[PDB]
Amino acid sequence: LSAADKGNVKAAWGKVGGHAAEYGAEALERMFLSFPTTKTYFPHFDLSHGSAQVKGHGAKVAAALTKAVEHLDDLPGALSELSDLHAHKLRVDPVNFKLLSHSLLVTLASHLPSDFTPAVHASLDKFLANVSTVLTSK
Amino acid sequence: VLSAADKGNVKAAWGKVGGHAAEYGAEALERMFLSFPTTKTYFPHFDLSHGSAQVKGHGAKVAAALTKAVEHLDDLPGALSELSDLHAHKLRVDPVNFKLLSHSLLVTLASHLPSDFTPAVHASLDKFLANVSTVLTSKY
Amino acid sequence: TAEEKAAVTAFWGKVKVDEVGGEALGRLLVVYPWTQRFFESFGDLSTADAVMNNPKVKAHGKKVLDSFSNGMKHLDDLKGTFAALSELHCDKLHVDPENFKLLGNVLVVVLARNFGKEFTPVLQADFQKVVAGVANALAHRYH
Amino acid sequence: LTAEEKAAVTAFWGKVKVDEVGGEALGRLLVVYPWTQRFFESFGDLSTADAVMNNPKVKAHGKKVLDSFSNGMKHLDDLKGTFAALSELHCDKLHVDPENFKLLGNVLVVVLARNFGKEFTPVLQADFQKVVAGVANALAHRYH
Ligand code: HEM
Ligand code: HEM
Ligand code: HEM
Ligand code: HEM
Repeated sequence: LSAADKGNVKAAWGKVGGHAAEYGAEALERMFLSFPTTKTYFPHFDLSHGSAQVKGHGAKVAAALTKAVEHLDDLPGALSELSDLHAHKLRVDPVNFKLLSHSLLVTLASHLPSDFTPAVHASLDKFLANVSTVLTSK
Repeated sequence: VLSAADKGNVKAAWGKVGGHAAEYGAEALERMFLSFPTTKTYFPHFDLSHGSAQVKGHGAKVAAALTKAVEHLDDLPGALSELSDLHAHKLRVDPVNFKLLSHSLLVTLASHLPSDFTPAVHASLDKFLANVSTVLTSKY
Repeated sequence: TAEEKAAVTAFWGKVKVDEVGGEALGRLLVVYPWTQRFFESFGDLSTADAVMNNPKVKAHGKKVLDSFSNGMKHLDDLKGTFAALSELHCDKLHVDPENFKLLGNVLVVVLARNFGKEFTPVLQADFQKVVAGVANALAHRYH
Repeated sequence: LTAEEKAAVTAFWGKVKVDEVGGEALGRLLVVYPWTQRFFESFGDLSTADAVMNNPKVKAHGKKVLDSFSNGMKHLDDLKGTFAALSELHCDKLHVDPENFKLLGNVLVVVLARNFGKEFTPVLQADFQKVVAGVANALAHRYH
């Protein structure tokens, strides 16, 4: 991530604001509907629309992304805890992170149309790619 | 990033390569062109026949770049900063192609170093060839 | 399916291929810069604003979504609708089929930005099936 | 596969010790790409590389994967039908992402190269890269 990329990410996440958990839940609901194979990682969740488990998990996902935005210079240090979870414990297939990052970009573009510029789109794709690389590491 | 055990396996594997680096790098290219002919479109100016002086020479340049990366495992972005600009900005190589070249390199090394190409070294070299790819696909 | 087909076709009548096409192709060239390699004759692609304002990009992007609109009317024969385009992208342009999925994913993002709440998750999921089929039909000649 | 390419791949396949190559390929896939262990966590101890390569169920399942490969080697003009049943198992029941099919097909090539050395020529490898591509695609047919 370049200085211009970091600047776009911090700016875009500021417009998100208090809607992070709300957007993180939608991005999950978009993932599960568009890519049903991702459902196999949440067999204990009820994945119907309006499920409290999908709402709850979307908040934890958005909280993790906010932690990553505030620690853009040290993503491995800010996400070492979740990297151990998704790699050793959960063994999530790396293809799935591309599916979630796409679902997040679709959600952000849907709610922030005027701020979702091509320059920001490119920066957010590169941020979500770095976040994934950290979680797929180890 | 590469672990301390990863770096040791890479340094050991490349040590067994030794004076065959330029020779293995030319074979990996010839394997890539034969297995993945779409990669040829990046070298329209090259004679791509078997035993070509251009393919032989470029494989030596590729092998030398990998050697510089093995010797600078702690700073791959800095050691390959010039090559990252060339591949991403000047050439604009599709990132899928680096997976094909890495696979071709793994096949070349496994063919020539069977007893040393253990699963542990296989895992380390793949992790290594992927970091080099990420460095060269950075600055995109 | 039939109910998915009817919802996807009804939503497509509201899409202005003119703009959505030029934005989808421009965003592909910006977000995934290695695809500029195939459009270097289009001229200035050095900056984001240059790509988005490039007249040939806006013009080509309209044709891509027109080709997309043509596949929309043949959802039960995408392989035959794009058979000629598959040969062009595979035998002549040498575009890696991974990029078809990239463009289809950018198109979905462009639709989400231009329609907001109307681009529901259920509707997005149906459109992901289309862009997966279009990308597969365009990658048919590689197999 | 052309007639000449098909004749070269079939003749080389007669030398392949399927039991050894199959267990090594599936073992190396589990060591190099550890997220694939998620689908074989029933096999027992995969906690280290030597455990995976000496796990008796990994050597047994690899022979089955390469026998399926050998069965596909007899039907090079009909991979989609030979693997139609297997494509639906990995998709609708096992939920294996089709990216992993090419990952295993590529590991198999590396395993063939290590096991045969100079006789695994680049020309022969390209022919085998065609087969693993066709096999991986036939297994991913029931996803699309
Ligand atoms: C940027 C990408 C991602 C982020 C930031 C993220 C973040 C998180 C967080 C914060 C948790 C909760 C940890 C805890 O409560 O202790 C979690 C758990 C989990 N994640 Fe993700 N994740 C990402 C990608 C994925 C993907 C792509 C999948 C699967 C397709 C996945 C599957 C899971 C599962 C199954 C859990 C367990 C939750 C539970 O059992 O309650 N994650 N992740
Ligand atoms: C580990 C991966 C790679 C390494 C270490 C590498 C290294 C190099 C080096 C050292 C050069 C010559 C630079 C110079 O002469 O100053 C070069 C040039 C080039 N590379 Fe690569 N490269 C890699 C991957 C790739 C791939 C995957 C492709 C295409 C599929 C590619 C396409 C090219 C092209 C077209 C040139 C221009 C050569 C010429 O004009 O003579 N590179 N690369
Ligand atoms: C994914 C859906 C796509 C569709 C529906 C599509 C459709 C089309 C159409 C209709 C044309 C016009 C052909 C003609 O005028 O004869 C075209 C040309 C072209 N396409 Fe695509 N395309 C797609 C993806 C891509 C991608 C991903 C790339 C590159 C990364 C690409 C690169 C090109 C190029 C270079 C041309 C020729 C431009 C020129 O003549 O200067 N296409 N495509
Ligand atoms: C060329 C590629 C592949 C071929 C030919 C193949 C073939 C087969 C066959 C024949 C079986 C039946 C086993 C039996 O009946 O005992 C099977 C089962 C299975 N496959 Fe594959 N497979 C391939 C790739 C993969 C990959 C890449 C994965 C996971 C990453 C996978 C996961 C599984 C699992 C979990 C089972 C069931 C294990 C069990 O029965 O306990 N397969 N496969």
